[PDB]
Amino acid sequence: SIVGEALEYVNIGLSHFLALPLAQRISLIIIIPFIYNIVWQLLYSLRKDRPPLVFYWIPWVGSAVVYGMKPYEFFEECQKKYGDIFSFVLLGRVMTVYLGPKGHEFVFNAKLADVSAEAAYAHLTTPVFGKGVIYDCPNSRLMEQKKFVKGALTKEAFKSYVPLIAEEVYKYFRDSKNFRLNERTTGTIDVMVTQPEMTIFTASRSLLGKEMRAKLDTDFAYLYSDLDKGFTPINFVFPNLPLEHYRKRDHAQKAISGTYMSLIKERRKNNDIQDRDLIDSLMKNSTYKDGVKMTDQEIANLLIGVLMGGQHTSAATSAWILLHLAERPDVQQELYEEQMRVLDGGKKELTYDLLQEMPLLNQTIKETLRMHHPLHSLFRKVMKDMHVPNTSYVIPAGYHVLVSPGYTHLRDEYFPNAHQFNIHRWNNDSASSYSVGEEVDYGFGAISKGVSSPYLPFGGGRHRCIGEHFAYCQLGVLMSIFIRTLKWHYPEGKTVPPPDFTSMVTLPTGPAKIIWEKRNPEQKIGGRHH
Ligand code: HEM
Ligand SMILES: CC(C)(C)[C@](O)(CCc1ccc(Cl)cc1)Cn1cncn1
Repeated sequence: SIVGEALEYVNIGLSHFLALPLAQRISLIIIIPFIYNIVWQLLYSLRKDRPPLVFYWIPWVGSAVVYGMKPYEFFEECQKKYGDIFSFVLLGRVMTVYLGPKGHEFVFNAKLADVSAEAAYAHLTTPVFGKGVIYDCPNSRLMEQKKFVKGALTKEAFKSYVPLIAEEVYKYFRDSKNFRLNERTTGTIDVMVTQPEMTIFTASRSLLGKEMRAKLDTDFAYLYSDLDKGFTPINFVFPNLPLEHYRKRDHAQKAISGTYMSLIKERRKNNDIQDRDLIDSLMKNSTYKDGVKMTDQEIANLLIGVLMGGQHTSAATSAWILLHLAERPDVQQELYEEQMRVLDGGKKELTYDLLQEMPLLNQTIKETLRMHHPLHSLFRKVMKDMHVPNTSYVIPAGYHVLVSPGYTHLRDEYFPNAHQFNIHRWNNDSASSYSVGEEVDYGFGAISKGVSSPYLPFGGGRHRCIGEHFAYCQLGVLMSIFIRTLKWHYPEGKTVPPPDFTSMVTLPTGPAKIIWEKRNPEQKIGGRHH
């Protein structure tokens, strides 16, 4: 009755393990975790309190490749096999996806104690934006940061932003190599070159002021290119690697925030604090409710985050608008007629109020944002075990939840013919969004309490967008002028490109080219240029 004889051979076996040839040990350090991975999934599948987990061969990596390249196609397949709730492994993390409006509710309206946005996001935003703001702070501070920024995002602010944005668009048609409307009546542009440039010029001039705008006319502009380099999700896998690239990022953040603090410290020194910018605004209004004031460094880091977030979502969207309208001359024609009616043949100057009377223009943005949500996935880290109601499921702390209103945007059940671009699906519903009923305030204004709308381009709950009206104002001025000034179409055989999902935002796969021509070949844009 000796099991001792077996316990010796355990020890013996361990000793022989340490004496295998390296060719068999390396092999083992590969085969052991691979074998163990597969048996763990097999066993995991039996738990009834866990959503189905998507099968994967490579440990740690998980479904990263397929998710990273075609997330919506990944979601549709998983949805057919497993339904609306499923998990998948992603570079070391377990992601629990909840699709559809009930997913929007589950994730966007999760209790503050259940999930953390900053725990999912901080490890990219912080190196790009700087410390102490956005996701490098507790949620309550973020809530008030959004409140501060919203104080420069009023109707009265938009009324003064409109002519500023319009002047920038005209200067851009006049001076940019991509246009030069005074010298060329037709031409070809890559919209992934023009829109990011037009977006930074207009957003700077209005949110940052003329000083910062003027900086863009110099080599300073390169720093923004550098800073944006660090805003690619190789940095979620690798937040800090001691290579180059990471260093222009860090350098840019320091140099750009330095430029903002310089301006800030000079205004306060010269008593020059008015009501022009987001900068004036945060200088007058950045004291938290417990009495602590934001530092000049935190104010500048917040400016970087706000400008950069708004940079990428808006430029991607005007790119898609131009790309969809280029094969839809009927929509351009219709948008033009609206321009002629609202602006009295173009003899009325565009104002923020006149923008609100251009429903087809706004529906075109609304529709573009339906087909091309610039953020295909929003994440939280689960902080406390979460029960999914009317199910047996429990999402344990340490998991991540993934919500994807952009996927619902593309479902026929909610938007008939969802892959067809049609601005008329929004007739007499041209509002950028609308609180479908009751409201709640998390610290930056009252917003819809329910988040079950299948159309959720600006998310919802405490992390909801506050840039929506600014985006519509900027995209609206932009497109109003494009429409009244140019017609445009594709080179022969070209069509709307597929999205490049691997980036920060769901940009079109470049180069995405369109051919423009002046509606009025003789029209000249005034003002001086080199
Ligand atoms: C077409 C344009 C835009 C779209 C579709 C969009 C979308 C979104 C979404 C979906 C969220 C929620 C993120 C989450 O739940 O994890 C969000 C948050 C936010 N956005 Fe936007 N956005 C746009 C433009 C802008 C602009 C122009 C700005 C700044 C001027 C901006 C600033 C912000 C800020 C400060 C938050 C809050 C983040 C948080 O509370 O965690 N967005 N946006
Ligand atoms: C830059 C911020 C504001 C923090 C951000 O929320 C970053 C959040 C975020 C960025 C990238 C991916 Cl893949 C997922 C989430 C983006 N944004 C939202 N509206 C406009 N930009």
